[PDB]
Amino acid sequence: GWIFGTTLDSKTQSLLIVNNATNVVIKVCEFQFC
Amino acid sequence: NYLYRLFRKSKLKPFERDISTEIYQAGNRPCNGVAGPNCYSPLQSYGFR
Repeated sequence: GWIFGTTLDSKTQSLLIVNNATNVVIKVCEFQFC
Repeated sequence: NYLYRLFRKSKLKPFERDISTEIYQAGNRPCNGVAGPNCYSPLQSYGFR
């Protein structure tokens, strides 16, 4: 998947897909990656 | 209880929301999270009477 956004403390999209139950979570919250 | 934004580095896209409250830098002096003479808080409250 891809984790589109900017200045990775605020906003940012997150496309985790292939859960093997076929789910396309495109949750858009505030995250902290790595 | 109602706020609005005054200072931002650029304009907005059509239908864009902004949540992050970072201290504005109006000059060459860095703010580093401290609202000094050239650093202002970006959210000012409405006054309703």
